[PDB]
Amino acid sequence: DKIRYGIMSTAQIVPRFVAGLRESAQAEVRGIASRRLENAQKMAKELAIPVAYGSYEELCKDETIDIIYIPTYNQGHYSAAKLALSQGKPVLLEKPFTLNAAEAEELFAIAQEQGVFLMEAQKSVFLPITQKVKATIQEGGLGEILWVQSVTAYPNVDHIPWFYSREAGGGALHGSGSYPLQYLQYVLGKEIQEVTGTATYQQGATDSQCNLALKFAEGTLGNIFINVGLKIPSEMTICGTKGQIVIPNFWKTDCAYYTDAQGNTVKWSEQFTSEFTYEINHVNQCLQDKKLTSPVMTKELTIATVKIVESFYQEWFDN
Amino acid sequence: LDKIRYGIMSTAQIVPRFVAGLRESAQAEVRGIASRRLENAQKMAKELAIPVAYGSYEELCKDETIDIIYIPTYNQGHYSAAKLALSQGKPVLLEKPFTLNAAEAEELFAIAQEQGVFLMEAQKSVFLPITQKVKATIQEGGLGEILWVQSVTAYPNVDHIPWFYSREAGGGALHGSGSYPLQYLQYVLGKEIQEVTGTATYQQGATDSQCNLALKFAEGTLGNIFINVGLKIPSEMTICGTKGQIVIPNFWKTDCAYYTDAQGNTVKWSEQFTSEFTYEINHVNQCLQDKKLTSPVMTKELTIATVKIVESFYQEWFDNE
Repeated sequence: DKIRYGIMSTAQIVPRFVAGLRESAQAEVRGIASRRLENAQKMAKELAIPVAYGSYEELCKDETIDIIYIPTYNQGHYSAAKLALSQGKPVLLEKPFTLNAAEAEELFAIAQEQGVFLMEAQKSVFLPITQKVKATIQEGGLGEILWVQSVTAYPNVDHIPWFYSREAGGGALHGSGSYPLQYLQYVLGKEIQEVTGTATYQQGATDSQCNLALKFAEGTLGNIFINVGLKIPSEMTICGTKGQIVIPNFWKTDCAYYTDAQGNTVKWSEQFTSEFTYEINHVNQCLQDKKLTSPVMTKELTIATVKIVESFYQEWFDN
Repeated sequence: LDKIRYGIMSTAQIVPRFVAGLRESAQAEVRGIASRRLENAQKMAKELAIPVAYGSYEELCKDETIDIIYIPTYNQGHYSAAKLALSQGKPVLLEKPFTLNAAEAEELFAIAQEQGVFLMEAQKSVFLPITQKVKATIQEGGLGEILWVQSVTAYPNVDHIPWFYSREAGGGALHGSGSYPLQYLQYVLGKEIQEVTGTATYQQGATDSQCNLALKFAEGTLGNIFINVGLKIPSEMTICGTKGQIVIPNFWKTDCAYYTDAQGNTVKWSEQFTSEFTYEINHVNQCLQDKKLTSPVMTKELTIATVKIVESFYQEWFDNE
């Protein structure tokens, strides 16, 4: 029974997520906070949330809330999430998890000393189609994988008013490098062993695009390409000695294409429920099993990622 | 009426196809081939209607009838073989990998220049008519601003080449086909490569079986090159601009290309040919005729640079002395 969720903001993403909890298995949204109550209420009523707080401290002190979701702006994750973990309540922090590796680890540590769950929020790794790609790769399927690549391109970035600030959000890499690189490690069951790349960026700004070279734990190379400006499709391709899979919009896909060693390519089609519904369920389940961390979106994978992402922006905006 | 008389320094497997294209050109004609053993030369010399046969390379260089020598000898012998002919006062057309050492490639141009002789790396990709269309389309704004280009190349089996895993011999995936995509890509773009990094799959004391390159070009355009063995996927190259793109199948020997314009409709460009060698050859002839020592396309700069780039990777990987 149960599982009431508290929301730490009025982030435009809040509703879709709330819709998600509703489509979820055993979870309901209880409590929503702000710094400005009227702001919270307005959405608290727009949606069907029943409690309200003009402060995050409040949302925390409350006990009618079991776990909190922090979909706030980037440089405020750390403080926001630190105000919960220290206070006892479990956290579902968003991407970027952190814009600083150290900040990332601490977060996990104090979360542990408090014996309270802590996971980064990634819709992709829990989709029904993603689960099958991983299934197939392990069970023979494509022979061994030698190379994987990802292409992500947004036409405009004018709906992200802070796109060109390093300290705030970031660039193409901050924007969407974690998902693809986390995802691959997951479907392959291998850890990123190497990574170096290039990128486009004027000074005192962010990178409009970047192209990452990759190496995995098992003889499989990879390429990640995030871009702004192009109008090409976003698709991931897994290539094995015996097969291939192409995944369109891997973070919200319901379908994928598998090609065999013979020429035959088929379409896998697992249908659109809710896009958020899947990770929420996983999380709920993690909680039932009194677990501090997720076995998929593990601690090391989350830390490891911010580390890489930050060494890159370090590499660029500094020196 | 007169023609440039070509000399072939070896009895390479590629020789017959080269001779096929040579014969298809306007001003070329074959007149000599030489091997380190004589019948090894005459055997091929007789199947191909090639007059003259020499039993050594030295003889081929001494012959006053050969106006130029094509060297398709094994990788380790490019340097020594070219040095021989250029120092002997003959112009050379050398097969790639042009060399396995930057300084060696540099010296080769040093002697050619001191001998006032023509020298170029044999490279068919850059001369195809289809490639020209791509270059022009990009320069006239056909695709807008180029933000990303990529190239994938796969060879199911590499078991028709024994030395493939000898870093000393010919090399790995990057020695085998990395020079074409980087030179092809720089050439179509009008931009120079100014940054490159990558990862590769290799065992110790071995060459790479796979290879993934990340790179940067002047003017804000990024790229990725992927070369490998074992996969069965097609070999494609893609140029992505803000107003459209182009997909090139088997760029090194293709007669077609897939252009997609700003509006959104894609068309198939098409040209036909019997040999990938012809374009490369009569371009070479046109160079000899105009009396030049270097080619404006496959330049000294480009080649030397490409060699530096390829070897730098074998240095990181299988080395670090």
